[PDB]
Amino acid sequence: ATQMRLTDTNLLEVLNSEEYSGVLKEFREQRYSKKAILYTPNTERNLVFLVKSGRVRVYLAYEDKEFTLAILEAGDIFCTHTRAFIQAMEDTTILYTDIRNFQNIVVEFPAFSLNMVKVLGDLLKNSLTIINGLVFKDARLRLAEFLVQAAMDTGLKVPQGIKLELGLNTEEIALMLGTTRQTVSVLLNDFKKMGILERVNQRTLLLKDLQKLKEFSS
Amino acid sequence: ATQMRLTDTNLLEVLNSEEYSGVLKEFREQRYSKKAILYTPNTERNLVFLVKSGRVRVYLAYEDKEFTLAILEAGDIFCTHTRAFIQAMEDTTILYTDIRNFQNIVVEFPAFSLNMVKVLGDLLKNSLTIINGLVFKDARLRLAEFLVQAAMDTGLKVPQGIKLELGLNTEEIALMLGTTRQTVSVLLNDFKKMGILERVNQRTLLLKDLQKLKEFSS
Ligand code: HEM
Ligand code: HEM
Repeated sequence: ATQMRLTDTNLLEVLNSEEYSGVLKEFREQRYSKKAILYTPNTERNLVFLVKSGRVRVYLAYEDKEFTLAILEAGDIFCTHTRAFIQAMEDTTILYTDIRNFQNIVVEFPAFSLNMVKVLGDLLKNSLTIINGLVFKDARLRLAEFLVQAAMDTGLKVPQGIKLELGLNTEEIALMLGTTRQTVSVLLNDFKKMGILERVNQRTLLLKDLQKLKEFSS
Repeated sequence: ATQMRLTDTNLLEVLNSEEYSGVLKEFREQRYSKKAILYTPNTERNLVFLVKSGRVRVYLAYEDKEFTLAILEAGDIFCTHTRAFIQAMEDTTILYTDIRNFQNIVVEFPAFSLNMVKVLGDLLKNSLTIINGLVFKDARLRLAEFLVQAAMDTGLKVPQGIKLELGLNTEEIALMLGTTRQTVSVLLNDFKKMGILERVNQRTLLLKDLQKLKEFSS
């Protein structure tokens, strides 16, 4: 149950119905091994593709860092006409078609725009997090370090993850880290939206993805 | 006008058609005065709305500055469950419904998701430009001031713009501005994406919006 979805049925199931038979015809199949770069930004051949199996990372690449924009799973649509790089996170099979062909089927077969909405919403979600993370780069680093440090020092193992009884509210965390209550508030909300953590009570957080948070502390 | 569109017809027009009977009455109307804040990030009520008339700015707000993500115009869909502020740029009338009602609408009436794709694409395009702008803040400013100077020195008026001769290729410009070749190209392509210019080759640019470019030199 990927949270950006507007429908409960996977697009691959829909495409393999007989009401959608003939749309499949216009797609070709390509395989990619783990870590293979599928596409560099704005490729010469404008393609719309569908992930058939595996996981694909859509990302902005710079010299010293990369920002993940989205992770495409089975049934997710994307294209080659963005400023993003596209990499296979695991052994991957895609189905692809020329853009001129997809123009027709997106207006005719409703299930496609529904998935695009889900994928573009996810990309925008991660983009806003990235922008917040750049505006508050230093505060974010300090907060993530504070939390990972607390997790290792006093974190408690629970079935959902690591419970952090910080004994500090957001105001007090901001004081500890030399930022504002408002900034820590934005950043914690962002960590929640990333599925990194949940709020247990005023002074307690549940760290559900420590390993991921360890990437923001570097 | 936006090139993100997958249709030529306005959602407000489609909402008047027979096939869409009953949909309109699922929305209520609210008027907003010029400069009024419609919604703060993630308001108590989770709503989907359509701009009936006026123009609405979607933006990120920090204590120092704001980043505009999109201008929504008549016929555009947005929601109240994002981390952005939403402000009326002029006297505005919106049509709003609870998200739980919109769930049924978006699945059965295809025009809504097509408009969402256009809107989300425009927000994402603006978002990626913002990200690049933050990562390369210094280099961006120095490039903009170079291009404004080059316009003053070499600029020849042509229909729809100003032809610039830089006298330098991308590597040489990079050396001059104390940056990498890769950063110059990325920022030049972003200026293209913003409608500021076209790249004829490494040495020649067509400037379509000098005024907007002077905003990056400030
Ligand atoms: C019907 C087929 C499609 C058409 C005709 C189309 C057309 C376009 C056009 C003309 C642009 C540039 C608009 C501008 O100048 O602002 C664009 C950008 C973009 N499109 Fe598509 N597109 C299609 C399918 C898709 C799909 C399947 C996706 C992925 C879900 C997608 C995602 C994007 C994104 C993220 C951008 C902005 C890229 C950037 O700023 O680097 N599009 N599209
Ligand atoms: C019935 C229709 C809708 C449903 C079921 C829905 C559902 C959701 C859910 C569950 C999330 C949070 C995803 C997560 O947990 O990561 C979300 C986020 C988001 N949605 Fe929607 N939504 C709908 C309509 C819309 C509309 C109309 C728009 C605007 C065109 C939109 C744009 C966004 C954006 C930009 C986010 C990310 C917000 C942020 O990160 O600040 N959604 N949606």
